[PDB]
Amino acid sequence: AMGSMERASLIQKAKLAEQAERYEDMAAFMKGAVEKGEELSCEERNLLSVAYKNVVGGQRAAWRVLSSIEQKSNGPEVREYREKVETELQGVCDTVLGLLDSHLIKEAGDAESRVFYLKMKGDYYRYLAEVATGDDKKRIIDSARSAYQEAMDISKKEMPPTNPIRLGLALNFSVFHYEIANSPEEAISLAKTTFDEAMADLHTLSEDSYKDSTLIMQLLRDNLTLWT
Amino acid sequence: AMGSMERASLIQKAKLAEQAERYEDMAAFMKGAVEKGEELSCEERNLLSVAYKNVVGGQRAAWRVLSSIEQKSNGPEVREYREKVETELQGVCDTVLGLLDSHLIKEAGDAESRVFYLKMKGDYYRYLAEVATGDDKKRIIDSARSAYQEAMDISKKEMPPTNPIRLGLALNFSVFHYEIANSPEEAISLAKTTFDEAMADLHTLSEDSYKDSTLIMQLLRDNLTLWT
Ligand SMILES: O=C(COc1ccccc1P(=O)(O)O)Nc1cc(Cl)cc(Cl)c1
Ligand SMILES: O=C(COc1ccccc1P(=O)(O)O)Nc1cc(Cl)cc(Cl)c1
Ligand SMILES: [Cl-]
Ligand SMILES: [Cl-]
Ligand SMILES: [Cl-]
Ligand SMILES: [Cl-]
Ligand SMILES: [Mg+2]
Ligand SMILES: [Mg+2]
Ligand SMILES: [Mg+2]
Ligand SMILES: [Mg+2]
Ligand SMILES: [Mg+2]
Ligand SMILES: [Mg+2]
Repeated sequence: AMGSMERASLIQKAKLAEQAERYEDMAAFMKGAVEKGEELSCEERNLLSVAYKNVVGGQRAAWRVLSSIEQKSNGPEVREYREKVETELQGVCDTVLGLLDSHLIKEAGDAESRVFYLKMKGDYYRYLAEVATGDDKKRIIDSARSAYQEAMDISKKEMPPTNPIRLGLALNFSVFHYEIANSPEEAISLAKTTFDEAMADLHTLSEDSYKDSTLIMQLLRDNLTLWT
Repeated sequence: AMGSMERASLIQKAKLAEQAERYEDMAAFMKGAVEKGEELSCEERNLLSVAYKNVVGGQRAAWRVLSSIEQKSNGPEVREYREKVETELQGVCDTVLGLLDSHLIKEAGDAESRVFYLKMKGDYYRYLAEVATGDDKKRIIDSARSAYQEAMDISKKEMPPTNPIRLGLALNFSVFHYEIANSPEEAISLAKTTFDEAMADLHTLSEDSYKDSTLIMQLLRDNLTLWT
């Protein structure tokens, strides 16, 4: 439905929708921009991520409330409504994963873009995994793992340990290990090594870069405190 | 789309959607319940009002952000997106007004139901008026006025001055006078008389009723403080 709108107008309206807290609109505008076929700049990648993270975050919060009610109840209504919300969440994840596969990742040649999109691929398979059951589930978990792992391998070769995209990727992969893969030791090890290697590289940063990096390091610290 | 779902299942799912903070879903479930054609109980009227007030409240907050940006800017993008949000807001108001006209109000014979629905009719024409311009606008303002006035006339004849529906109606009609009708003296007079008449009737209430009434009286007081 965004085929007739200029790319620049889609980006401008995504920024307006963000100000208005209209995240579903923001995501639809950014989906339209991606579908223009041109690569995304740093700022535009961030708009894409913010939009979908807010949309899926609403769905995940709702699914958790409903799952909790359902588990306490164990008529068909709670299960039906939890399934409705689940299906819509799955649709959003499939949409994002589709944008990454068609064709964001394959055109992304710089480290900052390729790591960003592979992290997103890990995150959206992780959201699918949160609602998945059984073994169908195992392949979903492995897709998240594989994406995160490719992102980590590139990040370690191509970016400094304080790079905020590298830090956010490690943060999220540590959450994947703790919450999805039942590997809390791997989670803690990854968060600790990431934190320590970033701390040792802070001396190289400007005031503003230091602020960006230390913000995510605090998130790593908050998790370590929760987990230990 | 809710034609195939049981009335009771629609009500149950509206309550679930409220817990999950899924207000668009909650409104769609309550629209389905209304369209079953049976009158609504006290609790169900309140579910209907909560659902739509949250949906339209999101739209109004967004429209205000966009209108502000537009007015500061004065390409077509800000105006286009503000119009998109405005049109969707208008659609929600028209939907609620349609449910009231077909056929909630005409079947509502008790004071508590008839006052509730006429207040809602006032509120949704008021939301239309907030975005309306010119004289088309005058007829919208008069529709809000007329609805509120009929509600007030019934409320004064049929309910005690501490009744929370009567209090909320007067609160909202005072806001209509202050913000829409450019009648801040009428707003202040109405809020003051309502507050004073409720205060004099508090002695008749149980602890729980006193709590319900004084909560809305505080809202009247907060407005008087803002306005004087
Ligand atoms: O509360 C959280 C914490 O999740 C973290 C924490 C550190 C890194 C990454 C995440 P995630 O990508 O799971 O949101 N996530 C969350 C956010 C929203 Cl908007 C909804 C829900 Cl249900 C969970
Ligand atoms: O901030 C307010 C205050 O409005 C009042 C105050 C007293 C009585 C009635 C109302 P209203 O029906 O205008 O929301 N309303 C408001 C609520 C949301 Cl969710 C969004 C927006 Cl933009 C305004
Ligand atoms: Cl459902
Ligand atoms: Cl490439
Ligand atoms: Cl638009
Ligand atoms: Cl009647
Ligand atoms: Mg073009
Ligand atoms: Mg399912
Ligand atoms: Mg390229
Ligand atoms: Mg039936
Ligand atoms: Mg218009
Ligand atoms: Mg009747």
